[PDB]
Order: sequence, then C-alpha cells, then structure tokens
Amino acid sequence: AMKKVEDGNILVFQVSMKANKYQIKKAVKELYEVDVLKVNTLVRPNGTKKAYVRLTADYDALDIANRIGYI
Amino acid sequence: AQRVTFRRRNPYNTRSNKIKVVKTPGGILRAQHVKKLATRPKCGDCGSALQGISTLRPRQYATVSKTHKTVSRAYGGSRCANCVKERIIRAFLIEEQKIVKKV
Amino acid sequence: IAKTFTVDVSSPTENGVFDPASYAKYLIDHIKVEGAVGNLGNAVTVTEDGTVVTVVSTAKFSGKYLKYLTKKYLKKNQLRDWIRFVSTKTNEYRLAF
Amino acid sequence: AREITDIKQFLELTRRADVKTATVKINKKLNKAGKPFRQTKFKVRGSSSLYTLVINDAGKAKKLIQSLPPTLKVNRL
Amino acid sequence: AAQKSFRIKQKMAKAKKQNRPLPQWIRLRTNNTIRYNAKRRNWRRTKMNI
RNA sequence: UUCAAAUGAGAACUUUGAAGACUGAAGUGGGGAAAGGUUCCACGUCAACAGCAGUUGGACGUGGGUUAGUCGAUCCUAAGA
RNA sequence: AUAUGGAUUCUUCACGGUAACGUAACUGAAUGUGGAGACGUCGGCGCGAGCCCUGGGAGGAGUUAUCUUUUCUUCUUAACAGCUUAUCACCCCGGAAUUGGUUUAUCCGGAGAUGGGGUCUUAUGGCUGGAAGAGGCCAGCACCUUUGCUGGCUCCGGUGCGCUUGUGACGGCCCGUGAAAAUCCACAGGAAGGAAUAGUUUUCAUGCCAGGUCGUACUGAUAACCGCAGCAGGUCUCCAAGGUGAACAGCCUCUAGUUGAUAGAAUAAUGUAGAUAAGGGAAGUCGGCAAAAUAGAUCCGUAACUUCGGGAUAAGGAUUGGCUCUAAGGGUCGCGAUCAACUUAGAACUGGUACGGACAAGGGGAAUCUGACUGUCUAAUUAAAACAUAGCAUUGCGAUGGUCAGAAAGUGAUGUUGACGCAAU
Ligand SMILES: [Cl-]
Ligand SMILES: [Cl-]
Ligand SMILES: [Cl-]
Ligand SMILES: [Mg+2]
Ligand SMILES: [Mg+2]
Ligand SMILES: [Mg+2]
Ligand SMILES: [Mg+2]
Ligand SMILES: [Mg+2]
Ligand SMILES: [Mg+2]
Ligand SMILES: [Mg+2]
Ligand SMILES: [Mg+2]
Ligand SMILES: [Mg+2]
Ligand SMILES: [Mg+2]
Ligand SMILES: [Mg+2]
Ligand SMILES: [Mg+2]
Ligand SMILES: [Mg+2]
Ligand SMILES: [Mg+2]
Ligand SMILES: [Mg+2]
Ligand SMILES: [Mg+2]
Ligand SMILES: [Mg+2]
Ligand SMILES: [Mg+2]
Ligand SMILES: [Mg+2]
Ligand SMILES: [Zn+2]
Repeated sequence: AMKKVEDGNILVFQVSMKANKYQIKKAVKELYEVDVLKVNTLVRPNGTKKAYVRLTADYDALDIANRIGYI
Repeated sequence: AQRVTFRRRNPYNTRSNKIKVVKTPGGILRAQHVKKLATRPKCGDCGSALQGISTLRPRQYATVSKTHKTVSRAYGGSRCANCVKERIIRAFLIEEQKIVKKV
Repeated sequence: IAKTFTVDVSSPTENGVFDPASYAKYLIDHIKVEGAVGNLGNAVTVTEDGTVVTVVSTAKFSGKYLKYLTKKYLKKNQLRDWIRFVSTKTNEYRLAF
Repeated sequence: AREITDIKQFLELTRRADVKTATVKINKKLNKAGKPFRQTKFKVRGSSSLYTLVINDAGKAKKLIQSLPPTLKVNRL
Repeated sequence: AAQKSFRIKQKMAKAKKQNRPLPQWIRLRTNNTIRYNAKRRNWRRTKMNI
C-alpha cells in the first residue's frame, strides 16, 4: 500500500462495510480537505473493506500521508 | 500453433459465447467475443426483407437517426413498395365499385 | 540495377591474422550464378583495395548469400572464434575481431 | 479516431474553447517509387474525439506551425 | 465457487480468523487448564459443510 | 534414469548446470463450470504428516494478496413454484 | 441537465429521383397495426477469417573433412471511426418458338425471360484515422549502483477437394414442422402546438455532469472436488502444429509441461505379463476354451435363396518397392504467349523374388432350433429365446360422458382434447 502512495498518488483506507463509494468520497474530502478523482473498493478475505482513493493532480498523496502521520 | 481461451467465465459454446481469433499489435493471437448477427426487418404483408432499412439489434435502433429506419413514402419502414402499390390500387377500385353498387 | 555489397575488413587486417587478398579470391571461385561456379560472365565483379571488399552483382545475389560464403571461408582457416560477420547498415557489413 | 482533410476546419478546432493540447508527429515515409519525404501529422485533442490532419508537403507544414495559436499547448514528437 | 454469494464469503472470513494456535500468555494465567486449541480446523482434514 | 557443483550435522529424493527420455495438440499443454476455501505468494522453519528418505512441500509458525458505468449477478420469462 | 452552430418557416412543420430510393437535420398526443427479440437437423456448393505450406529481400543463430545461394528463427496491427465494397432482392426501358437463360444438384419466364442501364441490406473485405510514439528483431556505448543512452530494419508476393470456424444462397426429411417474455423501432391516425422582427427542432454536430451494491486469489484433479486417504475409481466444457496415412487411427517430432510412483544386489523353483517351436494337425476338451490363420488398396471373378431391396468384402484368384521416363486431365490474357495444381494410366531399368516390408488390419463355407429387424433390463454372479416394437384384433365412451385421482372442497389428470379421439387389454 505504501508503494501506491509514493508512485500512483493513491491513498489506501480501511472503511466501514456499510459505506458505498459516494460516502467514502464525501468523507475523504471533509476529513482531509482534498479532491478525489475516483474510488475503487473491495472486500478483503478477513471481512473488512478496503478503498483505493486516487487524488487529483492538484494534490500529492505523499505529503497528505505524512500530514496524517503514517508513512 | 498458438492456442486461445475464452475471456469470460462462460466455458460452453452457446449462441451468446461465440468467438473470433484475431492478431493484436503485440504479435499474439487472442480470442475476440462477437455478438449475434442482426436480422433485416421484414414486410408486414408479404414477409420479405425491407429495402433501405439498416440491419441492427433491436436496442441499437434507438441510437441511429430516423433516416436509417424509414423510406420516404407511405408505410416507409413497414411495408415494401409492391405491397403499398397493391393497397392503393385495391383501395381505389373497391371504393369506385361501392359507388356504382349504391346506385 | 546492379547492387553494391561492401565488407569492411580493416579490424582483422590490422592484427595480421587475416589476408584480404585471399578472401577476395575465395569469393571469385565460389559465388554460384545461375547454377554452378565459374559463370561470372560480366555479372558479378569483386574488387579489392586492402581495407574493404566490394562486390557488385546484377544476377541473383543477396546479403544472406554473402554471409553464408564468408562463414565457410572463415571456418576453413579456423577463425570462427575471433571473427564475426556483422551488418552495420543495409548492404554494408564488417568483420569484428 | 477521426481524420480531417480540410485545412479551414482544422484551424477552428484549435480555438473551440474545449481544446487544451495538441501534438505534432513527423514521419519519414517513401513515395510510390522514389526518394522518401517528411510527413507531418497534426493531432488536436478534443473533449470526445481526436482529430488528425495529415499533410505530405513540408513547405505547407512550416506555415501551419507559425499560424498555430500560442495559447494551445503543442507537443513536439 | 469463484462466483460466490456474500453469505458464503462472510463465513469463510470468520473461519480464516479462527485458524490460529493458542496464544502463549493464556497458559501463564492463574488456575489455567487450557493446553491447546481443541477446535483447530484444516482444509485437508475436516470440511466446513457450509 | 545418470554425472558434477552448490547448500547442509546429514543428500538415490532440495537447487543449478550437463546428458538421456516421455506426454506428442481428443496432451502429462493453456483456460473455465460444479465443488473446495486460502490450498495462491513471501519469509522463517522440520517434533508430527508426505506407508523409504528429506535441507523440500498442498506440512508447521508469521504475514501479504482479489481494485469494474462496459465481465457476471442484479432485469425477463421457460417447465414449474 | 442545457447553450452554440447548423437545418426549417413570411407557401408555416425540408428537398431531390420516371422509379427502386437518396440525405447531417427535415413537428406528431390518445388509439391501432406491423417488425425485431425469435429459434430443428442433415447434405453438397460459394465466400471470409485464423492456421498450415511456399518465393524474393533485410537481420540473428546453427552446420561446414566434404556437400549444402543451405537448416532454424524475427518481419506484428485491437476496439472504435470516415469513405468504399455483395450474393440475394427490387426498379426503368424493352417484348421472347428457330423457346431461351441457368446450378455440382433443373428450376425460372407474357403474372414479362434473355439483354442494356440503375437501386438496396454491409455478414465480409480494401484504403485511411487509431498508429508506430506501441510491440518485435539487431548493432554500437557507458556500468558495484537508483541503471539506462544512441542508432538502424520492421518490406513485397504466391498457392488450395488442405485444417478449424463463421456465414450465404439452396436441397433432403417428418402422422416429429422444431420456446416464451422483458425490451427497442417503424408505420397508420391527426389531438395539440407553433413564424415576421420572430419560433420550433436535444432522432444533425459540438460542449457539461453522474453511473451504486455483491462476486473477482488459486486448484479443477494418478495430490487442492467425491469415494474413511496424497485411493490405477468417478466427475460438464472451449482452444488443437509438422511427417507418414483415407483419417481427431497407430507410430516419430516442434511449442509448452513433466522426468514424479522406496531403493541396492543377485537371476532358484512356482507364478503374472509378453513370445517362439521339428513331424503330426483337435487325436485335447462338456465344448476349438485359449491361441493361430485372414487383414489395406487396385484388378478379375462371385452360388443357393429372396419380401427383388439383398445375400456380397459371398466363395475363389492376381498385383503392390526403388529409379529413369511417357501420355492424358487446367487458369489468365491478346491461335499464340504466360502461370499454377496431385490425380490416373502405361513403359524400360534395377534386387539374395524383396515391396499394405514397422505400424495398421474381415477366417470362410453347408445346415438345424429360436426371436422378424434397430432398440431395452436384473448398478455388484443371469444380455437371453426375456421386455419393447411396427402390424393385427377385441373392449368402453357423444361431455349431465368413459378411465383415473382426492380426507374434503365453489378440488383435480386425460383436456390448449372430441371417435382418423381418448381410455382399457
Ligand atoms: Cl474462492
Ligand atoms: Cl518362471
Ligand atoms: Cl417371422
Ligand atoms: Mg468490485
Ligand atoms: Mg446468458
Ligand atoms: Mg507412447
Ligand atoms: Mg514420443
Ligand atoms: Mg505454494
Ligand atoms: Mg516417511
Ligand atoms: Mg523421517
Ligand atoms: Mg499452518
Ligand atoms: Mg483469476
Ligand atoms: Mg476430499
Ligand atoms: Mg509345431
Ligand atoms: Mg474328441
Ligand atoms: Mg478323450
Ligand atoms: Mg476364441
Ligand atoms: Mg432380437
Ligand atoms: Mg445402425
Ligand atoms: Mg448382474
Ligand atoms: Mg453379465
Ligand atoms: Mg416377446
Ligand atoms: Zn411486402
């Protein structure tokens, strides 16, 4: 997941099983003050949902990731 | 000598699972799924194929222009010219005969 | 419609293990034209100047044939381990030591 | 995807208010039997389709580059 | 089985998380009698009958 | 089936190279449906299991991995319920 | 969601063509009608695609005592878009016996052939855009390294009872004539709505926004499924190279994949599996059980009997290699030129008389009992003469009915049926 942050400008999140793509996009914009290009989601084999959130070109996923605190 | 596989999860050779082998810009043979061929619209009186009407699947007629789906004449995309000709001749002759039967 | 074929033999010649005169003579007696050898009736001409080998032909000839004859001559003198027939541009070849 | 042949309709595409980029492609191609020539292809990236103008005259290709709008972004090769 | 319903996959997820040995610090508790995981399941021995 | 090297406390069985063979395109090849459910992949590791062996493994321990407006489900009706 | 451009209107809701019909567009409510969705199987023929085969040329590799202008390998083009491309069908002119046209297959013409000129469906193919910037094949340079950089070429053809597959026009067959619905379009109809200082068209072009939810790894089997298991069992389907040959047969090979099944030494008896035998030839045995013999192709020849269709590959004979030649069988162009297929027949020569040289591959005849035939059954001891079958005959019934079902019912099967039917033997 860290490679996508550095290379693909994509942030990877674990999200609620009840949330759809509309809610994930809205939550990311409000929590982090960024813009979202598209969202891809999947259900992991352990029963949790993972979302691939790609930001627009005006934003960098690397500087947002360390602003949150993880690296 | 290069062999191909289905690109969907249907493994059976049904009508909706027909394929055609093509060669890609990458230099390899790959299967291509083709849809079922369309059928020409037929005349409503004699059942013959209509001239000047595009041959498409039913839902594809909603994307093409009206000129593709009609002929500039009465009963354009419904009946052929010969059947329309018989309708006009029959309509005129019978109505004339009705007048002389009245008198 | 005569096509020109040129072979650069400077690299093996400067070492002293290759004889350009012998190579040119070998091509004269082995290029088959319209059948057997010896029918070079003003159709295939091979020249020599000590640094390059130029073959001018109007009859049936190709670069693949030229490489085929060179390899036969190369092994006849036991020189396949050091000399390789390499094409730089179209219809322009060289021997690499 | 769509090839344009008229020079007049090419110039209006470059200022259609929805075009941002264009590219110039130079191909060295041979004629029917003789020496090669320089082929220049002008591609305009529209919102829904890509328009390509192909001209085989080197002299006319130079004039079109000069008349190309400066606002439009041009990619060379 | 590649095309599976959500009910089947959800039960598959639960079985995946239960397929672990006994935590070690459990054996050190006061008055502990649990020695190993008695409900361990392996795909080669007993089927889930799901 | 054979030779050599590497690894290891330990090699007829692990790895690499060389050689000899076979499946011979209705295959011992390349994909799927039903079914199984993590067996997929990496690292660590050999008490038990692989009816010889084992440094190897579909084993053991710990983790990683399944991204769709266009592929399916979803919609339609069939025998029927 | 909506603007612009274009089109249309002061003859309000467009024009052209004799016509088939054509186009960038070129109002259409209720209601009605039609089409598409939408269909069997077999046979030969036409065409397309991929593959196979092959020539020239530009690269790389292998062999080289000798021979081999040689052996192997790379030379590719997606969805989509514009123009164009067709058997069939149709339109106009014209009016046919001295009947013509015409398919491998004999059907068509005064209900208008042949012929001349046109229109149309776009399966399909060609060119161009996509697109060489990709991918593929090589050469020359740096270099522990994050690792690249610069160069060239990627071209033009041929062939077909070939293979796989798609499709078209036809033909054979039935007491069998071989789904439904959602959904989409067209037409008929004319309710309304619209122009002159102005409106309508989102079925013409361009531009704007959004498209949720669940599945998606891997095996698919001599180890991932089911058989107590890592069991020689069982379990649906797609893709399919070269040679030999009629062949998806057997045998050998390329691509790809495996090289796994406890091993070492020795070679007694008895076994299991595979084989050969002098002379005799079923004397063996309940019984020719088992094994042997026959075997492809070409030619010659072929009985009793018969429902005339068969029997029949009846029976019984001859031939088959290699090599060098001969003859016949075509296409395309202006009697010549030129190009390209394996089919058949025949003749010399040659040999340890061998030649369907491995592989592959019918024993046959004279009669009796019995069932007509193809078909079906005792999964795990019986495949038959048993069952079924067409044919034949008998029986019941005209619906307030016959046969049968149900605890009951304002309940059911035959019956989406009607004696050329249904039901019972
Ligand atoms: Cl799964
Ligand atoms: Cl024995
Ligand atoms: Cl009888
Ligand atoms: Mg998904
Ligand atoms: Mg389906
Ligand atoms: Mg074998
Ligand atoms: Mg073999
Ligand atoms: Mg594994
Ligand atoms: Mg063991
Ligand atoms: Mg052991
Ligand atoms: Mg484990
Ligand atoms: Mg997969
Ligand atoms: Mg099992
Ligand atoms: Mg004997
Ligand atoms: Mg006896
Ligand atoms: Mg006796
Ligand atoms: Mg026997
Ligand atoms: Mg019988
Ligand atoms: Mg039969
Ligand atoms: Mg039995
Ligand atoms: Mg039996
Ligand atoms: Mg009987
Ligand atoms: Zn009609």
